[PDB]
Amino acid sequence: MREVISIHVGQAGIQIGNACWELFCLEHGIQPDGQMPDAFNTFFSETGAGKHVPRCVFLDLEPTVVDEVRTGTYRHLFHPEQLISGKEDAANNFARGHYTIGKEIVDLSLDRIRKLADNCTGLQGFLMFNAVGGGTGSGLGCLLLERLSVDYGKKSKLNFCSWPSPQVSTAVVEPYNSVLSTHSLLEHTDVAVMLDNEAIYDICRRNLDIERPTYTNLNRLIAQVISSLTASLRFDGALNVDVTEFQTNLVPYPRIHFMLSSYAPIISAEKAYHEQLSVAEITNSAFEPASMMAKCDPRHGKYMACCLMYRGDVVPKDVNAAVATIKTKRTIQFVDWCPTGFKCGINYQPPTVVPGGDLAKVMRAVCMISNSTAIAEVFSRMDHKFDLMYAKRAFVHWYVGEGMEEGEFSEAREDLAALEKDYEEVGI
Amino acid sequence: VAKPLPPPVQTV
Amino acid sequence: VAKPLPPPVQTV
Amino acid sequence: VAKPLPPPVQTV
Amino acid sequence: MREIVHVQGGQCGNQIGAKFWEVISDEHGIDPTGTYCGDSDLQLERINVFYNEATGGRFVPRAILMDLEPGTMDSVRAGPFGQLFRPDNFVFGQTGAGNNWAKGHYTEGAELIDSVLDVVRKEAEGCDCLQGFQITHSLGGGTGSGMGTLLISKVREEYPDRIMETFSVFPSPKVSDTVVEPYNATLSVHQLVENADEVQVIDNEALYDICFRTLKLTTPTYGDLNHLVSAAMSGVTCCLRFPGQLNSDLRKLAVNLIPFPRLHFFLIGFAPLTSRGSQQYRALSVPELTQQMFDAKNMMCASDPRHGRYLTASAMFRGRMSTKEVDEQMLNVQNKNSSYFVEWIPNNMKSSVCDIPPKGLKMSVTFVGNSTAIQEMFKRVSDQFTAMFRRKAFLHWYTGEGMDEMEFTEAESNMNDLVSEYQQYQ
Amino acid sequence: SQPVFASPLNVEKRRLNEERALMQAQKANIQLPPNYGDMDLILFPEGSLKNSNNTVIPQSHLKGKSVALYFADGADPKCASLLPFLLNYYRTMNEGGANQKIEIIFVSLDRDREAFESHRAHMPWLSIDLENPLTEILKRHFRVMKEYEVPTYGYGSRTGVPSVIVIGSDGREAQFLPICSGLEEGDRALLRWDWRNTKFA
Amino acid sequence: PDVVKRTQQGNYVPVRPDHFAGVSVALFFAKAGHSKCAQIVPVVRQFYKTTNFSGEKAVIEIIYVSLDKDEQDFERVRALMPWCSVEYKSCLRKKLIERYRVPNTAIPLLIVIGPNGEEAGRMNFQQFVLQRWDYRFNKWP
Ligand SMILES: Nc1nc2c(ncn2[C@@H]2O[C@H](COP(=O)(O)OP(=O)(O)OP(=O)(O)O)[C@@H](O)[C@H]2O)c(=O)[nH]1
Ligand SMILES: Nc1nc2c(ncn2[C@@H]2O[C@H](COP(=O)(O)OP(=O)(O)O)[C@@H](O)[C@H]2O)c(=O)[nH]1
Ligand SMILES: [Mg+2]
Repeated sequence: MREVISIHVGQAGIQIGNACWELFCLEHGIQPDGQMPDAFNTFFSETGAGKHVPRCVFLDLEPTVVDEVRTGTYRHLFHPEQLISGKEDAANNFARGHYTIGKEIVDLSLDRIRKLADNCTGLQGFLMFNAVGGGTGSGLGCLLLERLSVDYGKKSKLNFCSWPSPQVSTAVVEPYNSVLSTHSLLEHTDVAVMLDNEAIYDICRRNLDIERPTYTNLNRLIAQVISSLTASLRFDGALNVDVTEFQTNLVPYPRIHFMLSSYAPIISAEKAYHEQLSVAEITNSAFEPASMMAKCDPRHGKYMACCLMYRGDVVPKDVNAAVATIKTKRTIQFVDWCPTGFKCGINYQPPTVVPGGDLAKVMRAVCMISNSTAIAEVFSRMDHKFDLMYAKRAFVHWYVGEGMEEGEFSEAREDLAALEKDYEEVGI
Repeated sequence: VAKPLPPPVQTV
Repeated sequence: VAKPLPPPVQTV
Repeated sequence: VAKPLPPPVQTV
Repeated sequence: MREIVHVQGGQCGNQIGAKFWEVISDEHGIDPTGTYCGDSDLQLERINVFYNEATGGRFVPRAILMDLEPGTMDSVRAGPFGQLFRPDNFVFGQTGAGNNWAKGHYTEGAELIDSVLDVVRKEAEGCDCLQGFQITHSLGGGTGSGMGTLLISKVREEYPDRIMETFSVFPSPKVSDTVVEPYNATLSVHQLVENADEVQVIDNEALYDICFRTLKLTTPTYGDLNHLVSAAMSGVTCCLRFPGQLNSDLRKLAVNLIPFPRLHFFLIGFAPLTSRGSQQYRALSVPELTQQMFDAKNMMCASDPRHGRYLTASAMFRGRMSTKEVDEQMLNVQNKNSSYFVEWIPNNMKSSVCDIPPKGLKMSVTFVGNSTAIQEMFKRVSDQFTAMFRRKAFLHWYTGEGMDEMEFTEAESNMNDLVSEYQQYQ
Repeated sequence: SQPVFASPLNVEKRRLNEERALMQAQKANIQLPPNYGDMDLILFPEGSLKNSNNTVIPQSHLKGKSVALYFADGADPKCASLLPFLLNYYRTMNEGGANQKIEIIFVSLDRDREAFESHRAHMPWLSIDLENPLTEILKRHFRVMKEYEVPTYGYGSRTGVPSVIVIGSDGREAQFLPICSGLEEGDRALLRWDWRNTKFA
Repeated sequence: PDVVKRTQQGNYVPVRPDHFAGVSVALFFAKAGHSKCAQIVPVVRQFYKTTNFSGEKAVIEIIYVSLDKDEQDFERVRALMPWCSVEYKSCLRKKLIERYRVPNTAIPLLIVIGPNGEEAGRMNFQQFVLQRWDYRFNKWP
């Protein structure tokens, strides 16, 4: 009946989804083969006798991650023909992933989610995963998002884009791949959450006290906030909040739907020794400005909407006390046209940690999704990088050879500036 | 890699 | 060639 | 060093 | 899958590419008889990028030996790993382009260009969808710079949208052989700028600086000299043949390294490079490797980076190493050397990580850089050129073969314009 | 199966457990082959572990404490730097408190009879003798190679010498302390030991 | 009897013959030093590790047959294959190579068998191919 489907594009979204569904596989007790030795229906289908099968498509025009997952230990978990892979990469071109080498693979994805969606009736939304700094992560995921919008207009398209860091780059066309895609992603998705690199990179610096993890270690840190966001759907709770109520509560005006993320506590064996982890300081550390997943410092920010999802043995008799100390706190400012901005949820299931990983188990946890107006600084550094490229017509010589003609860069420029200028009347 | 299953503790 | 014969009905 | 604990005050 | 077809030309090129197949075959686990040993799926899951199955269980490389002197591939056959190539990919030469660009491009440039284009098509469309064309050649020789350049023309006019690159060596500043060096180099660099997607520059005595100072070698050889250029030659495409945390493609490099279509000349380095006195006490860590890409003595090209600014630099790391001090090590080298970088491109440096280290090592990196240091070599061959025209010498034996005076003049009207668009961007 | 299958401990583990399950089935409905949880193995034999003054102890003394394998040898200078800090980590956690929280079992790569004793005399915790076949079957089982000498069954070496790991009850890998891994932090990974979780039961 | 041998370092343990209950048994024919089987013997190890040892129940099991020209050559390939084999002095090796019509280039083959011993499914490697074998086919009573 009510079920959710995930779409991953780009090798960043593939590696994020790999940590997502090792951890959901740990969470529901299913095997990497697929057999349990009725909450599993919301992510899996009972395909025959005892097999629980994940609902996904894995898109990447660059095939070396798709066939490497196929070679990997999770080969019977995933159905081999949603792991459709292109012959060659879009090569960090928003042009190539959207016109030439996007067409022969987008029809293989759309006829696929057709048979995956109608497994049930009364479906809720999409967990879209993409990297915006790349070519087939941006181009193919936005190509997909347009066709999903014109086919299923009654869904909650929930996209988690990995926004590029200011200083950490790993690319140089990422000013172009992000600005030119925000035009065609703003009016097509419904809920978006920023995930900058270096913000979560500092989170595992000071909280986890590892100098130097790998990419997969932070994808496990991401998989925690993927988990408890949808753990209300999976497991029953004292006060459950689902995907379909995000439009009612978390988004004030339909244009502004770019929120943040936070998880607390993100700790290890050193930290679990010496602290009680009670709701009072857990929501304080969740609202600590350096635990934000996008370098969004809200000291010059201006909050409007907020949703916290606790899990574990958490009682609402101190949840109300926890949010009361936040409202009385002066360092956190909310906006004058909402009397309250907090919605709290509680799930009975405590989180599970990956064995051999870097999180120790915690009886209590929280994921935090807030809409603030300090999203402007996330896109104003992206403003500065784009026009310094575009001052002397930089890098567009192959964009125009593919189908990015002159003009859509400039109208994407005034719509990013329309997104900047959208942030201050809603702040005033 | 292949990872365990957390124990389903009975009637918690 | 000589294929192995299937198992019979479980006689439920 | 790991200093020994005192007796825990034997009272009535 | 996607397969790179390799073209190997000139006496210098046939020795460079022979060591290329000598270093790729033994790192992929293939014996010179063609069999495999190594019992690893990582070495085998992508072997079709460079090899082809022969329905005998052996792998024949997709390489095209091509030359007009018949002794160069005679030494390839006699050398080790010299029984990999099919004899049918070989095209021979008997008259010989004798250190002469003009007779290697036109006179014997015709009766062999039909056959080496025959051999490249049935190595091209025999696959499902090819990827690119790597070409190892010289700009100092006659048939390595003329006969291979006509091959560059004929491949693109058939295949106009595929990537291709040339690992070409260049004439020497200090100690120069094959005395028509600017004649061979500059008549070829017109075809290199209008008809090649990447051209990567190698200088012979810059490689001599590698073995002298950063290797502490007394008398190395062409085996080692081509070995340290085949380490970076391996590194530019090993991330294609292997998986990784942040994988990469030749076109992945191409889109975000070349800013504008006419400048695509690259500055290739490789790290680490050790001696007996540089292997035992040396930490092999990523901040130690940061300084070896940005070291002028660790550079395979004569162009001093301190006399220029890097337009766009990129690195291809390999090994068991964290991806982040790839990038804050690339951030602090950008911040301390801000005056060594161009200012109007934010975050110039590109990073990519392959999850297979070079064989026998623990970590390495292959540096590729589009930089405005390269005009040092482009102006010395320019004014070595201009000394050979104000008194007309050595080119009457070009005009006798068809190379009249018309095309030599715009060979300089595009060469000084090439370096003028270089200097007008700084 | 955990951590690998192609290990000499696991090949005798399922051989003895399937022989036990089928002599029970022949004596007496059970499903073949049995599960991993139904597969129970006595990991350490009788005359294997010993302490200072060299008295043998059975496996049953290791209950209620966190047991850590220590793959090391005296010739490696990384082992020379790690050893005094592992002495001080085995120090502080173990006087501090009311219970014997941690315990280390040592396995050696020393190159004869004598070289094991020299590293033994500077070491107070438990160790097994290089003569018995237990040392090298553990050496393959947790996938440690100083250098490729014994041929592996398709598994590349995750960890090199020195390597300290923590184990569970049934010979199960808990987490690799990354002194030498694909990560490589030196002399700091010791405090990653989580002694509530790693239990020998 | 003592013809099929489970691997063990120090001494080779003879596996008890009713080990194969409930699993799909696939004969793997190969010859050491042969070029085609050089890239097939690692990827058939790949399916051995991933498929069988993902769940607690074992689903596949592979018997090794050698066409080798040397007893020491057989020993150093048996020590590389993580599945069980047959001894070089056993009757069964030249009984099965004669029964299953595999001559001494067609090599390697995989032949899944049944409990009655006769042939159940054949596939070659002469050229995703090896995936076509399903472990639920030859469930043994
Ligand atoms: N969260 C997360 N982000 C990643 C990961 N790997 C890469 N990225 C981000 O992805 C951005 C660019 O995307 P790519 O990794 O190149 O993948 P892509 O978007 O499909 O682009 P292509 O390279 O053309 O395939 C980089 O700026 C990184 O910040 C990862 O493992 N996890
Ligand atoms: N790195 C390297 N350079 C070479 C080699 N052989 C020749 N050269 C250089 O190439 C120049 C001569 O080019 P040549 O081999 O005659 O080209 P050809 O005309 O095509 O035969 C000389 O200046 C050498 O420095 C080689 O094996 N390796
Ligand atoms: Mg990609």
